[PDB]
Amino acid sequence: MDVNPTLLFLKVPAQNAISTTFPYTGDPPYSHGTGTGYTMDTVNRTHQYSEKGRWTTNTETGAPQLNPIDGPLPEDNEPSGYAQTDCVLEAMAFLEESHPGIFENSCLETMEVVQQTRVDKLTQGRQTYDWTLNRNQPAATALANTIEVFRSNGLTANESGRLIDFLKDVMESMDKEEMEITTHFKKKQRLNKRSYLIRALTLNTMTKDAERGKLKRRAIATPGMQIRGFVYFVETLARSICEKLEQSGLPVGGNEKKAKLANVVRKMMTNSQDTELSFTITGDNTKWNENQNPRMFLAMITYITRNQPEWFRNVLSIAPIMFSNKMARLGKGYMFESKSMKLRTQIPAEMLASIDLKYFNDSTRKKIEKIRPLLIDGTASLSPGMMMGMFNMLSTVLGVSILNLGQKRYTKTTYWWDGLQSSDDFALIVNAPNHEGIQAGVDRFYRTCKLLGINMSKKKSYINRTGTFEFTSFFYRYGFVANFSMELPSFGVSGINESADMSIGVTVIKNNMINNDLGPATAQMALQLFIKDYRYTYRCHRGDTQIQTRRSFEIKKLWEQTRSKAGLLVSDGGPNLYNIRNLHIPEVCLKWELMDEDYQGRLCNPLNPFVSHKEIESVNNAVMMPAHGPAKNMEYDAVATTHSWIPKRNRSILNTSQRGILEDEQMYQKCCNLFEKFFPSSSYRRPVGISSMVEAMVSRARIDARIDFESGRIKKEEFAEIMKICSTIEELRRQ
Amino acid sequence: MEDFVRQCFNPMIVELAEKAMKEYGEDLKIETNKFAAICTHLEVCFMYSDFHFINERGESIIVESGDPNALLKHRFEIIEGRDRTMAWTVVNSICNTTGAEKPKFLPDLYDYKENRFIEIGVTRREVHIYYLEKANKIKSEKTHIHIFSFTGEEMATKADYTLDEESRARIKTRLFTIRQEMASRGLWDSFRQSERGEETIEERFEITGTMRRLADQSLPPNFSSLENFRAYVDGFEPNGYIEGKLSQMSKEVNARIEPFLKTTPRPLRLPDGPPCSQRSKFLLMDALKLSIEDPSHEGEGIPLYDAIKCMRTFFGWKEPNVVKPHEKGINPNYLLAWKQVLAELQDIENEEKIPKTKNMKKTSQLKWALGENMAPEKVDFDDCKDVSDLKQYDSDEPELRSLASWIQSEFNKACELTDSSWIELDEIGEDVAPIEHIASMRRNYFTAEVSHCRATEYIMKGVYINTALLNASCAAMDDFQLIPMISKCRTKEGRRKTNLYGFIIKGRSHLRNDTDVVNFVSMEFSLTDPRLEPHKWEKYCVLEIGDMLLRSAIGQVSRPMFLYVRTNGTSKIKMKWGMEMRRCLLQSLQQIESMIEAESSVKEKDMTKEFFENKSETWPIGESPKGVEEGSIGKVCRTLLAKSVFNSLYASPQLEGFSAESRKLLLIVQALRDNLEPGTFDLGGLYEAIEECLINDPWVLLNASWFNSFLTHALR
Amino acid sequence: MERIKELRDLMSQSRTREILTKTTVDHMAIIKKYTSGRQEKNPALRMKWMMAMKYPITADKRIMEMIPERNEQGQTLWSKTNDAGSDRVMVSPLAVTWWNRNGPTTSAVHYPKIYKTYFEKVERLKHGTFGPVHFRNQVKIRRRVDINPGHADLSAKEAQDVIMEVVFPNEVGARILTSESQLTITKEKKEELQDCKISPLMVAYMLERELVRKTRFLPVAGGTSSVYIEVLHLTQGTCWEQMYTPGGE
Amino acid sequence: VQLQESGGGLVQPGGSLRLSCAAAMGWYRQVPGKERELVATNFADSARGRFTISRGNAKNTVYLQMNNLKPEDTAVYYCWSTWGQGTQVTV
RNA sequence: GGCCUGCU
RNA sequence: AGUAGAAACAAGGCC
Repeated sequence: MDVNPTLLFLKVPAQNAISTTFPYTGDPPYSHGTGTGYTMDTVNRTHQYSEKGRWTTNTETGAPQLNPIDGPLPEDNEPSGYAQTDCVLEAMAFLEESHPGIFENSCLETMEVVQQTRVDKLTQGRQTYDWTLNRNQPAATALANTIEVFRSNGLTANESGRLIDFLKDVMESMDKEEMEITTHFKKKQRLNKRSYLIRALTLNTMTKDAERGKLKRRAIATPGMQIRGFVYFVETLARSICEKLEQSGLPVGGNEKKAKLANVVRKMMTNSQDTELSFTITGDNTKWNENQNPRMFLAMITYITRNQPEWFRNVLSIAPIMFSNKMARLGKGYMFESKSMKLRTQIPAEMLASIDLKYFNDSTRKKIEKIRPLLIDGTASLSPGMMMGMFNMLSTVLGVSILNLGQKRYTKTTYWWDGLQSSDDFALIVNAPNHEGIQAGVDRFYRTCKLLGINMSKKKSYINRTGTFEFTSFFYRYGFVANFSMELPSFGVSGINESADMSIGVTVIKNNMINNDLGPATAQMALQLFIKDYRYTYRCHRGDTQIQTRRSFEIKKLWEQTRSKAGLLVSDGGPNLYNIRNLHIPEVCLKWELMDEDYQGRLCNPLNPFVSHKEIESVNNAVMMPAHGPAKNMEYDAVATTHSWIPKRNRSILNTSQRGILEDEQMYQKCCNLFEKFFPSSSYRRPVGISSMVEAMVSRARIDARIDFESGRIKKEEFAEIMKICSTIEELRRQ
Repeated sequence: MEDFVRQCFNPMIVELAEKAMKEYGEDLKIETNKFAAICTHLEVCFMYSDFHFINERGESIIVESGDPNALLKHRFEIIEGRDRTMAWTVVNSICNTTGAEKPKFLPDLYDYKENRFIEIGVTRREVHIYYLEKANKIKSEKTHIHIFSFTGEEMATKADYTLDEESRARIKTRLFTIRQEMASRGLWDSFRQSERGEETIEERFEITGTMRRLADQSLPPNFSSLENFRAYVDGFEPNGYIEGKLSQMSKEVNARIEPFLKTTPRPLRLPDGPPCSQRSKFLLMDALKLSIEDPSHEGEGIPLYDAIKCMRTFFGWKEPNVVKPHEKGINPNYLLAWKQVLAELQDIENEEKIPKTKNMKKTSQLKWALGENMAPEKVDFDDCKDVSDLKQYDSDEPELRSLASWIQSEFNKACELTDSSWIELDEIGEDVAPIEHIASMRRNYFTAEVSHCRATEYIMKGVYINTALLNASCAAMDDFQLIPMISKCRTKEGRRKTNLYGFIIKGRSHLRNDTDVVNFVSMEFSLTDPRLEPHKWEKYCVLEIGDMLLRSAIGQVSRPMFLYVRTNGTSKIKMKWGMEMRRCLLQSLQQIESMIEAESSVKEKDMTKEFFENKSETWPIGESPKGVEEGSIGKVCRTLLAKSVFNSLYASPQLEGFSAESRKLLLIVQALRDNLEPGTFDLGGLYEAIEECLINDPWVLLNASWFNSFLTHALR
Repeated sequence: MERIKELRDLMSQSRTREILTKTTVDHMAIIKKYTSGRQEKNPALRMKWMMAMKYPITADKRIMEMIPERNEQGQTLWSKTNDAGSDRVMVSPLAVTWWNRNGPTTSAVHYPKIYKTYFEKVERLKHGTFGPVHFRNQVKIRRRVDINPGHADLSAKEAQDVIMEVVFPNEVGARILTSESQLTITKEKKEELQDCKISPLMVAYMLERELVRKTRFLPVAGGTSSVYIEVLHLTQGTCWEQMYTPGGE
Repeated sequence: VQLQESGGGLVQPGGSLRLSCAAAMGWYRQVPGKERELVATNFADSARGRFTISRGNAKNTVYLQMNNLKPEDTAVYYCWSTWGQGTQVTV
C-alpha cells in the first residue's frame, strides 16, 4: 500500500482540511542577488501594456513618458492600461450619488489633519530612499539629512514644524538653480535643476524576499522623502473615504474582513428569491499595479476635492503629479563571473545605459535593449503606471466604485452584482434570473473593469454557486473555516528578547486559539514546543539537568541558591507553570508569589544596566512581519525585568566610508539624554517649540536650582554656582 | 516708528521682543506699535525685577550692582521673556513648590516675601480702568496686580506696593521719558489705540514654477493645463458615457464561463528526464543506529564521548574501500577523510578528558571536500573587460528530472511505527480546569500515536543537526569542526538509549547574508546496498566500512555495512527553519484535532477516546493496486506528520508555487463534487501555471503524482 | 549640579556645541531617531544566530562597575568594547543571570502597585471557579468588544493629560483637567506612586494602558463582558464551552 | 452520489447470495437490534473467507459475494461511498 | 605572520 | 565539486 495524503480530500471537504495544502513548515523562497532584472522586466511590461498610448518628452526632466489615457479601446482580453477619463469620472460621480456627502466630509477631515499635521509624523516609517546618499536609510535619518540640506541651501520654512511648510519648502526646492549635497569617501557637490528633479522623482527598487505562494520573485519600490508627505495626505483622504464604504476591506483587519464577507454573501443570496440564481467569482487581478495610471488618480482626487479650498486641492494633487513623472532606479546592478580567469565582478546598474551587451544573456540583452530608450541618468522613467501598491487605498476606492456601479440602479437589467474588493483581490456575488443573465452580468462587469485600467486574471479566477469561495487566504464554505497554517511561522521565538519572546509566544498561542480555532491539546503542544525551543535558543535550561552550555553554570548556582525554585523564570532556568488558563498572564506576575524576595529584588531592579526604554511608542510594541501579509505591530504584555535587554547592533558600519554617522549618532544621543534629564517628558510627549536646545536647558537650570533650593538639597553656595555656570555657558554660546 | 526701538532700547530687549514677535507668527512690518508697547512692558518688567536682591531675611537687599558673592538672589524672578512652554513650565513649577494656586493666564514675576505672582502691565489708558479690566479677565485671583500709566499714577488692590518707592519714581521717570520722547517723534495719532486684537490667516499652497509645468504634463492626452482640466472636471456630470463605450467596445472582450464537468479536468503532466535524486541533508530511510543504552537525556551529555562510546559498541571494522563513486568528485578524498575522522576520534579517546567540541586539521582532502578557496576573487570591472569568458552568472531554468519510485517508498516508511519513543516533551502547569484535562488526555493520545513514528525521529535528527551546525558556524567560523549525529530515544522496556548515525564536518562558515552557503561533509552508516537504486545517490560517495550481525532466525545474516559520504551545504535561513521542524507536529495534530472537534460538534460529546480505540471510522490515506485503502485516525496522524516533515525537508520555491496553483484546482474540483456548477474563464492558463512549478524536486513531483491519482479517483 | 555640568562639558567641544545651538526643540524627535540601524526584517533568525556569540547583548557602561569582568571559572561577563552607535558596552547573557544571583537587591513591593493590570488579571484568575465542559456547536459571531477591563472611561488623549499631571506635573502646560473623575484619578495615582522609582516612562505607559479604553473586533459567543473577554480563549472553543466565573464576581 | 442496493432476500443457511450496489466503496450491515457493523471495504472477522467484495468501475457497481451463509448474517446490508438505503438479507 | 567586521 | 535556482554563495575590505 502506498500512502497518499491528498486522497484524504475524498472524505474531508477541501476547505475543512485546507491547512494540509500550505507548506509553511519549510524555508520560504529568498532572492540571492540583484533585483535589476526584475525591475527592468517590470518597467518594460508596464510600458508595453500601454504601447498604443501617445509619447511625449517632459520639458523639465527630459524623460520620455507614455500617456495611454483615452487611448484606443482594447480589442483583446490581454491586460490593458487604456483607462478612459470620462468613464472613471462617471464612476466616481455614481459613487458620490450612491453615498452623498462622502467626498465633502472626507475632504473636511483631511483638511483638518493636513493643516494640523507635524513634520515628525514622517519619522514613523520604514526604509525610505535618501537622495542625499542615493540609498535606502531609515525614515528618520533620511528626513534629517534632507532637512539639513534644505537648511544649508536656504529653505528654512520647515523650521515652523509643520508638514505643510516642509512640503512648501520641498516644492520651492524644485525651482532652484543649484543645490549642494555632502558626500564622504567630506566633499560638497553641486546638483543642477534637472539632476535634483530626477533625484526627487526617483524610486529605489529591491527584491522582495520571504514571499510564499509563487515560483518567481518580484520587485518592490521605495520612494524618497520629498514625496512621502503628499502620499501621506492622499492616503489619509483615501482611508477616510474607504472607512465610509462597506464594500471596501483594505483599511480593516482580518476578522472585520470575514464579517463583511459573510454579511455581503448573506445579503446577496437571502434577498435573491427562488427564481434568481446566484454565483460567486473568486477573482484576482493580473498586473494590478502596472495598469493603474497616476493621471487617473489625479483625476479621481480632483473630482473628489471639487468645491474645496484651492490650496487643499493643490496639496492633494501634488502627489499624483509627481507619480506621473516618477522615475525608478534600476537596482543594485549585475554580477559577472569568469571561470577561465576565475574571478567575479560587480557592475552597478547605472552602467546599463552605456555598457556593451556582450556580457548579458539573450533575455537580459533584450530587456536592456528595450528599456534603454527610457534611461535618463541611470534611472528609467515609469510614467504609465504604479510600481508597487503605493496608492493602495485609492486603488481600493476605484474597485469599490466598480463594485457599486452594479447596484441594479445603473445596470438597467435583471442581473446585478455586489461584493468586496481589497486591492489585487476580490469576491463578486452576481445574481440573475438565468444562467444567461449571470453570463451577461459577469461579461459587463469585466468590460467595465477593462475601461478603468483594471484587468481580471482569468487563470487565477473561477466562478461557482454562492456558498463556497475564497478571499485573501480565507476560505468560506457556508461559514469561514480556520486555516492555522498561515500563522504557523509565528509560533517560534520572535527574536526581540527573553521576556518579550516569552510574552509574544504565549500571546500568539492565545490569539490563534481565539481567532484561528486552535485546539486545546494543540495549544498545549504548541506551548511545550515553544518552551523547548525557547530554552534551547537562550541557553536557559531547567537548571536541574546536566546540559552543559555557556550559561549552565550561573543558572545552576542560582538554582541551588534559591529556596522556592518554583518562582524562577524560564529565562533563569525555572519550571514552566503556563497552561491554557495562564496564556494571558505575563510570566513575572504568574510567578510573583513564588519568587524569593532576594531573587525578586535582583530581577526587577530599576537600576539594572540592561533595561533601556527610548520612547512611549517602543515600550511594549514588537514589529513582526506576518507571513503572507504586510509588516504588522503587536502589543505584548511584559514586565520590565533584567531580561528586557536589547540585542547587539550590526556593527558593520565601521568598515564603510559612512563611518561618521556613528559619531553623529553618539553625539545626538548624548544631547537627547541630556535634554531628557532636563525635560523628563521628552519621551512620552515629544517637545514642541521654536527655541533652541541650550536656551531651554540653561533657563530650566536657572529655575530648577532656584525652586529646589526654596525646598530641597540645593544650597546658596550651589545655587549661585549654578547661576554663574549658566552665565558661563551663555557666554560660551556667544562665542 | 521702528527707528525708536533702533535708537533707545538695548539689544537684549529688542531681540527678546523679536523672538516674542516670531512666537505667535505675525509679521512686524504690518503693525509695529505692538512691538514697542510690549517691549516697553518687558523693559519695565526687567527694571522692576533687577537691582532687587534678597538675603536669608525678608527685607530685600537693594544694590545698584551685584557684588561678587553667593548673595545674588533676585527679589523678583521674571515670568515673561520666555516661550509659552517655558512660561507654563515656570508657572507649574512654582505652583508645585510654593503650594500656591495656578493662574490661568501668564503672570510676569514671582516674589518670596508675599510668595506670589505679579502681572505688570503699563497701558496707554489710565490705570483705574485697565486694572479692573485685567482683573475681570483673571478669575478669582490672589496674585497681586500692579499697573502704571503714562500720566504718572500708580494703583493697586490692598493699597499694596511691594517694594521701595524710589524704584517707582524710576519707573515713572522712565515712563515720561518715553512719553516726551515720542513728543519729539509724534506717534499719538495711533499710539493710544493701535492694536485691536486681530487674529486671522489664510493658508496658501500655490503650485508655481517647475512644479506647475509638471502638472501640465500629467493630464489626459487632449488637455493643455491643470486649470483647464480642473474646470472640465468641475463642469463634468454623468451623461451615460460608460454605456456608449461599452456599446462601441469590441465584443471579443468577454469573460465567457466555460462549464467545469467531470470530463473536463485532465491529469497534470509530469516532466521527463533523468530520474530524480536525493536532496535531504541526512539519510532518512537508510539510517543505521549505534547505541549505548545510557540513562542520559536528549541534551544531557557530551557529544564526542557519546559518539566514541557508541562506535566502540560495534565490532567488525574493515579497511574502507570504494563501492559506489561520487561520479563527479574525488572519492579517494572521501576515503582519506573517513580514515582521518577515525584517527582523530582515537586521538581524542587517548587524552585526559573528551573535549566538548573538537576542531579538525585542514588537510587538502577536506579543503576540496568543503570547497575552500574556490570562490572567484572579487575584482573591478575596469580591470577585467577584455576577458572573452567574462559573462553573467548562469541563470536558467533548472534541469528537468522525472519522478522515481524511491520517494514514494521513503514516504511510505516515514509513516511507519517504530520500537522507540522519539519525543520527550517538556513540563506544563498542572491542569486545573476540566477542559485542561480533556486537552491533556487528547495530547497524551496523540503523543502515544506519533512518538513511535519515523517522522518524529527525522524531526529530532534535523533539529539536532541544524542546531549543532548553526552553533558551530557562529562560534568556530574559521576552523573545520567535527559533530557526531546524535539522537536519544527510549525503548519499550523504558531504558533510555543514545544513537549515533554518523558525523558531520562543518567548514568555513563566514555567513553574512541569509542566503550565504556553509558547506559541510556528512558521513552516515547504513546497510542499504547502493547498487540497487543508483540514480537516487547521484551526489553521494558510498564506501564499504564493515560487517554487521543482527540476530535473525536464518543463522545470522552478517550483512555488509556501508558508509554514505557526501558534500552538502546549507544557509542561515535553512538552518533556522530546519531547527524549527517541531511545528510539523503542530500542523499535523492541529488538523487531526480540528477533525475531532468538527465531528464532536455533531454528537454532543467528546469523541476522542472512541476514535483512538475503537478505530471504526477510517479515512482514505492511500491507494493499493486493489483500490483505495483507509486507515484509522492514528495512521492519518502519522501520514500528515510525515507530509509536514517532508515539506520542511524538501522545501523549495517549486513546492510553494505548486501548492498554491494546485490548491486552486483542488477548490475547483471540490466545488464540482459539491454540485455547485463551477466554472472557469481560462483553465488552460491555470494548468500551465501548475505545470511550470514541476521541474526537478522529488517532493513536488510526488505531490503532483498524488494530485493526479486523486483526480482519477475523484470525478466519479 | 551634575546635569548642567555635563551640559557645559558638551558645549565645551565644538561639534556638540553646534548641535545644541542650531538644533531647535521641535527637531528633538528627528535627531533622537536619527540612526544608521535598520529595523530587522527577520528577528528570529538573528536572535537564534546572535545568541551563539560571546557578548550578544548590550548594557549601559555602569555595568563595568557593578559586575566583575569574569565569574568564578573565568567566563567573561562583559566587554569594554562599546556598541556601534552608542556608549553602551556589549555584554554576555551570563551578566544577566549573575545579576539575578549576586547583583544588588531592592524592595520590589511597589511593582504590584505599578503593574496594576497584570496583577489584577492574576488575582481575578486565582479566585476563579471552573465548571463542566459542554460539547455543542458554538455559533461564533464577530463583534466589537473592549478588551481592557480596567479602562476608566477615558480615551487616549483624554487620559494623556491626566498621565502627565500624575507623572510630569510641570510639563502639563495650559491644560488643567476639568472633569472631576480625572481629579480623583490624579489624586489617587499621585498619592499611590509618590516615591516609586521604576521609571517615569514605564509608569506613564502603564497608566495609559490601565486608564485608556481600547476596543477590538473578535469572534465571540456569549460573554461580551470585559472580564469574560480576557479569558475568551479558555471559555469558548470550536465545539466546547467551559463555564467560568472570574474572581471579581 | 446516489446508491441502490440489489440482490438481498430470504436464503437457506450454507446458501449463497450476491449483493450489488449501483452508484472507495464497501458494505456495512445492520441487524434489527444494533447499530452499524463493518462487513467489507479488507473484511471483518465474522465474515472473512465466506464473503468477497469486488467492483466494476466501468459499470459503476460494487458487489458483495456472500457464501456459506449463517443465521447471524441476517441484517439490512448497506452500501456506501454517502449511504444507500440498504437491502434486506435474511438467512 | 600581526590586527578589523559579520543585516550597512 | 557542492548548495541553489532566472542570481548568487563557495568570506569581505583595509594595509
